[PDB]
Amino acid sequence: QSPSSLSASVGDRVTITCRASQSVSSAVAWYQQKPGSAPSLLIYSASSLYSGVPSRFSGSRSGTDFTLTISSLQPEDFATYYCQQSPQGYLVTFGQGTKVEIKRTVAAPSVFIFPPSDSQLKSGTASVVCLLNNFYPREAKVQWSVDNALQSGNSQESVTEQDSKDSTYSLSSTLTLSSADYEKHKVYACEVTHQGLSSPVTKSFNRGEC
Amino acid sequence: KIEEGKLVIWINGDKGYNGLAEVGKKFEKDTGIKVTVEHPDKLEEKFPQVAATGDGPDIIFWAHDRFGGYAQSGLLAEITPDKAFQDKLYPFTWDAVRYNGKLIAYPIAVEALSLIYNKDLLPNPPKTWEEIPALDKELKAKGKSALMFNLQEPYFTWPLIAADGGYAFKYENGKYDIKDVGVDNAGAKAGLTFLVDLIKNKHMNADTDYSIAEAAFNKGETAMTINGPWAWSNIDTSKVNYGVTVLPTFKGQPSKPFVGVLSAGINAASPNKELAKEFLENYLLTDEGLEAVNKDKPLGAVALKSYEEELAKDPRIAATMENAQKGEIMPNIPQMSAFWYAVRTAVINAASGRQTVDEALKDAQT
Amino acid sequence: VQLVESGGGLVQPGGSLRLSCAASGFNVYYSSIHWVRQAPGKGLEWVASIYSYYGSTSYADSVKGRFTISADTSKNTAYLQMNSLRAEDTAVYYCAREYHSYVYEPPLYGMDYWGQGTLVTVSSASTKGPSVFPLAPSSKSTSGGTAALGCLVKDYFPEPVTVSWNSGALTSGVHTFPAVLQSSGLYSLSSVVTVPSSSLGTQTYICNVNHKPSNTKVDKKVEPKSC
Repeated sequence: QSPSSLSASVGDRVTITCRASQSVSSAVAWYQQKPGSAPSLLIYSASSLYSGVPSRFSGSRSGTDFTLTISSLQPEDFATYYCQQSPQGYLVTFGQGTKVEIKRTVAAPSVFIFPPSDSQLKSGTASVVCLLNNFYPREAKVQWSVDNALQSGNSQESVTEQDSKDSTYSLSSTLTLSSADYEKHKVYACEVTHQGLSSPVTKSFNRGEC
Repeated sequence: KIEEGKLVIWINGDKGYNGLAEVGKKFEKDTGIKVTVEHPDKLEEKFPQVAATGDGPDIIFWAHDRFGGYAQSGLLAEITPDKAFQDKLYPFTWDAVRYNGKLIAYPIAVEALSLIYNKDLLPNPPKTWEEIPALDKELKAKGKSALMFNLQEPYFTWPLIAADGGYAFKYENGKYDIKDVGVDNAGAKAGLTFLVDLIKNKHMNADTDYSIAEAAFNKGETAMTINGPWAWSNIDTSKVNYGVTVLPTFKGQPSKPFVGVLSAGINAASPNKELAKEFLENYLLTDEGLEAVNKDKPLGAVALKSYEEELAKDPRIAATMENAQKGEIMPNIPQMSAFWYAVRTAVINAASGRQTVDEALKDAQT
Repeated sequence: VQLVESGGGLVQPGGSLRLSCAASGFNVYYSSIHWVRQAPGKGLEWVASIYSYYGSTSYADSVKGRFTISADTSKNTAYLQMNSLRAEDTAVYYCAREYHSYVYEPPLYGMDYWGQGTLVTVSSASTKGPSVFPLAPSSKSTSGGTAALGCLVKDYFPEPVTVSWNSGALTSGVHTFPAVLQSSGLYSLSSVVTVPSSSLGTQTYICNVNHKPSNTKVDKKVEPKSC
């Protein structure tokens, strides 16, 4: 499953509750995973700190509830955290991930639209790309309009991780059409709604113009 | 590369290592030999790595079954206790520290499963397994239950299965016979049949594991459980008025739980074997030495007769030793892996109702 | 103390793949060896475990009957035999060690050591290099401001591709998006970079798209429109 998100600042206290552990009252382990690396064990048996883990990590149990607490977030702590339980002793289940992300000031995206290239059109397909660059928070809505007809289901989006420098996100929205369908319409627009925009921003081009 | 003229001791962090450090203090004050007690993480996995290259501690404390592989690799020196010293320990504890006809460790402590019961719900615990169905009926009318214990693992279910004749490997004169297995005999069939009947008659749930059974007993929802001395601290916090007694009999025969023996081995690469022998025999394995360790963290039942008789004033400890003496030393041979698979498979297949008891046992071998 | 994995790669639905987890620094016989997989952008999913000392093997419901876990004690290596594979089995597969002290214990200590992971892709697609199309900067770029350009990397299999700009000389402002699995079974992604508008006519911007699985390397120059 796609991991949940939690935005925080350096120095904040964060407490994550294990959702998969509501099954049974067995032992609970916590893990930290960074992009492109294997997870690392933080805590076992609900509250035992694994050897070498900083003491700002702690785990607790209060009845059927198991939590992981970071007393004061450090820069190296922004990552994804998983809890692990053992419902029947032989079975093992990992909870949904909780990604701790870096809080920063709201940044509106700068929007760019790219028509399909001539080379791709000659191969029979048209991909139209809407770029939302360096924005925060991640939440944003992209609406495609083709001759003012609202589109749905013919585009896919992809988001980067938080930039290492400015902690912003970038998002591509790619609308895919056949060459024949693409040539049947003129105006192509993506309308962007975001917290940093006082009103939606639209970037558009007319097919075959300059 | 082990330093000569001193003793380095490894014992697990769940043992009374500060109490053991006091025995080392007395040894240093009397002999001038410095003793250093350490509790390194996963010492039983670090030992074969360092001892293979002539390193490691002089003395290592661990469960007896792991020492079989150590002696297999030649990592443990043969110990030399005379007849008078061996008479101070119960004779069956020496069976746990024997490998190919050689003593390779000193028995320290003795652990085994016992019948744990709620004194308020049940002032008189049952003496037989056959009583438990009728007892569960009287408790289920009160919203309670009779017995809940870990049905998922063969360590917890074997005591009943072995009661009427089941056995792992035929034990002769300190040698296990890997060809004579007693999982598919009339004794084992009767025990598993009674276990499956408890589940089919709704006296026990086939899904109960270690954690479910421990939570139910510590919250007072069930009158009995089956566990070892390691579980007592969780019940002490629960404030349940509990007792520990002999396991119920089946067909008039005692339950036969496996026996674990905390053992102290001497590194084969150690240049201080005589000092290690002097420390273990004349300071630790005494009433005074074991009490120092026990005061720090209780050992449970011990192999030293004189100090066990003192500890047995605690009826929980006396029950532990009683069940252990009625049980069997857990075999320290690699063939136990196949034994565990057979027992675990036969129980899960028969308890779920997919196979009969006879089919479940014969299919676990093939 | 290490866990080294091997045996991953490409496979078709219904096919078979055998993964290996070679351990050193400890004896797998006295531990539980787990397989844990992670689909792209998703969380961990437990697959199977083996605890040879206690004669036990376990399987998640989603793979029970199709996968078989085993171990070779003499080689200190565990194996995951995956049969009847499906597209949903595509993931990075890890092996991990769960420690145990005593035979009576329930699971307590979690997974302290993890392998590096190996990617298993289950698909009917054949290995194919990408087509690279230019994302050309707007001729109406911000006068004295910032322009964006990029490359569309379309219709390749399998993952991954690497994208650089001017052979690694241009790194600032580069964003390479995660690939998406299209309904055709081929992957696609784009890589964009923002630059000052005044550099659009002078500085050259070439994206270096490398697809090692197909031995394909495409250098595509990105320049403004044709009018």
